[PDB]
Amino acid sequence: GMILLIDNYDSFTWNLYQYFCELGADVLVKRNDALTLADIDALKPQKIVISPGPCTPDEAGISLDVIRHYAGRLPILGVCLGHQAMAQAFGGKVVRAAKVMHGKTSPITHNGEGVFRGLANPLTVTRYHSLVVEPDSLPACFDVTAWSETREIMGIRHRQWDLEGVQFHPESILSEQGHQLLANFLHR
Amino acid sequence: GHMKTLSPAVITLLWRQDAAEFYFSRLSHLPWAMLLHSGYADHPYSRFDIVVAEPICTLTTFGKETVVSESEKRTTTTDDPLQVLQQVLDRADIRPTHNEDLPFQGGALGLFGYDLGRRFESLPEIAEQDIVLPDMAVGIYDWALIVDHQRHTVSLLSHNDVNARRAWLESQQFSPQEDFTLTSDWQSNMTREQYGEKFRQVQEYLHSGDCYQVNLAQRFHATYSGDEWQAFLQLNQANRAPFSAFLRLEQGAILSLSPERFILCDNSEIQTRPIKGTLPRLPDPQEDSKQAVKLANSAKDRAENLMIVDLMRNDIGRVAVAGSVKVPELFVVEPFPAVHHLVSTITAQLPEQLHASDLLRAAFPGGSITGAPKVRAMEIIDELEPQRRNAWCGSIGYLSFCGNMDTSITIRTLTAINGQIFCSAGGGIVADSQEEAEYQETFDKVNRILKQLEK
Ligand SMILES: N[C@@H](Cc1c[nH]c2ccccc12)C(=O)O
Ligand SMILES: [Cl-]
Ligand SMILES: [Cl-]
Ligand SMILES: [Cl-]
Ligand SMILES: [Cl-]
Ligand SMILES: [Cl-]
Ligand SMILES: [Cl-]
Ligand SMILES: [Cl-]
Ligand SMILES: [Cl-]
Ligand SMILES: [Mg+2]
Repeated sequence: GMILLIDNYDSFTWNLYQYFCELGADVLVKRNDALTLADIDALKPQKIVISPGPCTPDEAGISLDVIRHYAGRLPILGVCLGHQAMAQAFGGKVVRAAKVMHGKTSPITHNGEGVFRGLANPLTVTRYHSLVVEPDSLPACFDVTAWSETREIMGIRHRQWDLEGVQFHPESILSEQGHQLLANFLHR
Repeated sequence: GHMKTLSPAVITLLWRQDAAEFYFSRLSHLPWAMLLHSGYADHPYSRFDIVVAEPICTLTTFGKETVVSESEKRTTTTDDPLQVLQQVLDRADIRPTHNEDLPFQGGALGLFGYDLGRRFESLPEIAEQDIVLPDMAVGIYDWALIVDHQRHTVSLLSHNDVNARRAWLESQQFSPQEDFTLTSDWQSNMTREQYGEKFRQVQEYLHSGDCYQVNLAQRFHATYSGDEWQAFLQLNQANRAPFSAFLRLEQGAILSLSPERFILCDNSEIQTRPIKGTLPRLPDPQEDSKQAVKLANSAKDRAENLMIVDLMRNDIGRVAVAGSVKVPELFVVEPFPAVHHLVSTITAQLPEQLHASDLLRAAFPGGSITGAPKVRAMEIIDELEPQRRNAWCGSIGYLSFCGNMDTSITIRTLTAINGQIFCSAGGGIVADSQEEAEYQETFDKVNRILKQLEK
């Protein structure tokens, strides 16, 4: 249906736009300071995607507020910063990774659930992040759906709601099965 | 009666390989005379040289204000400069069909300075504005001289009286001026120590997650005397760069030896070819072949290049037809006289409701000379670079009346103004970068230009 893609001033957001449009979605992109929660209510999106972006969830404009308000009401996907924001919105903590991964691919292992349904395991994904969700801090309401080779959280899923984060970029040219990963979110 | 969809009238002139430099010589002193030159490069995108002069309309942007000038009429506007440009193009009532042999059929040609990006994103004002040269300086031309190295044809096209334009051209006489001389040594706007401090601040932002790559540049300044066109003739021969240009502006001269295409729009087919990755050419040919292989397989450079590929997919993806964005080429090495460059190619399709000018607005300035994420990287560049970039790392090119566009990134580009000449050099800073190697790479990219002008 109609997807609202919240843009955290990012230079990867329109790759998500292109993938969702290719899959047949109607997509609106709005910057994280161009929208209020009242405007979202007027747009009546079917699903929301929180984009990647610089800095931390605290610098992600309306992103944390949207996650808290629409959690369990419309499906939400968080990508990279969006994934971090989703963890933070329910009490998680975002910390520096052991090693920054900027334009580097990694094999990740998942449980074949949520956006990983039907995907190969392991899966090679592009990373563009300096920060991760601290595993110790992760709220009880989330399962870890995917791990890096060094046991960093690469994905989370809310145990009740359609609320899912991935730390990597399915929309990167060197990510495996990125269209199908997003198709899982679009068509569930 | 008025609207013209008719193909322009064409006179074929005598074929000579040097036709563009030959004809441009007699125009090079005129404000709004402009040359796009393929550098005589052995290169897949070295086909055309384009010459224009005597515009019917000019657009000059300094900050918020664009001045549109026609023979006896001058208008000032704070509107989006690319919307103003599109309106001016539309109002010419010249609408020819695409021609594979005439990629520019008249239209807009000139400079989009890096600081024009301040019209499309809110950016801080820390770096000093010490060069007074327009953020946009574009002429509107109803004729062009096209040199085609593939067909070996020189075509003079005009939407008016092509025989009158040919007579005008053969009536201009080349009266050569004093040769170019540098009258000071080159000096940088930063010491090795200042470069280090800036480099280390970029590394802090990389580790904090503010950014993934930042293009950090220093600027070389000298005084000069004599004719900028004579300097360009020397530099063009030495650089063999396929996106070279000479612009004579009201305020000074831009001498571009860019090897880099920004955005092509060719019958609605979009191409961008970001350069990200460099190694110096080595004198021993066996060593130099090894050097090209080392670049192609460098883990650090392939990471930086991949990032800018994903970024250029995004920038083009703001307007591209859904499903049209492709990467036909990843990590190809192109050799230039000074350096090997790692180049990738992204393609897409422009929707019929949009214009090349809308694609330019969506993408400007190039991801390849800013970083990722782009807005954060431009904030950091403004924080650390002592002066605004002005013409450097903007774009030169054309928006044809047919809808076509081609643009460069103005790397390897000199600004010559008020007897001062400026030449900047940058590189991508990423987490694996080394401070001394990145300092030295800036010299590797322009040393041959600095040294050619010094004697
Ligand atoms: N190389 C381009 C023409 C060109 C030369 N210099 C340029 C500068 C900007 C844009 C285009 C150009 C071609 O063959 O078509
Ligand atoms: Cl917006
Ligand atoms: Cl930390
Ligand atoms: Cl690291
Ligand atoms: Cl300004
Ligand atoms: Cl310090
Ligand atoms: Cl580079
Ligand atoms: Cl390979
Ligand atoms: Cl450079
Ligand atoms: Mg490099």
